[PDB]
Amino acid sequence: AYVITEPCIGTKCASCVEVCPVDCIHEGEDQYYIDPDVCIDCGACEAVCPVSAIYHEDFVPEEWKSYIQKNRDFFKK
Ligand code: SF4
Ligand code: SF4
Repeated sequence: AYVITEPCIGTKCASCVEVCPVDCIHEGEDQYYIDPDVCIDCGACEAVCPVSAIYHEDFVPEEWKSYIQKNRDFFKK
């Protein structure tokens, strides 16, 4: 499962939408948030993101693992 981080935050980007097999990218407001728990781990959204920042949750540095929790949380409750 891959998740967004910091470099994605470019005021309502929307490239990662529609292409995802199960469209598990969501607006909080600022960006499109991937649900790691719905993401079936696939080489689309990251390749589409013109920054290369949608990394595996474990790959995302601890500082930014906060986002993995947020991305989890958003849709869990
Ligand atoms: S394409 Fe990248 S920058 Fe844009 S919303 Fe998605 S993850 Fe963030
Ligand atoms: S990695 Fe694939 S399944 Fe996962 S959020 Fe991205 S496009 Fe959707």
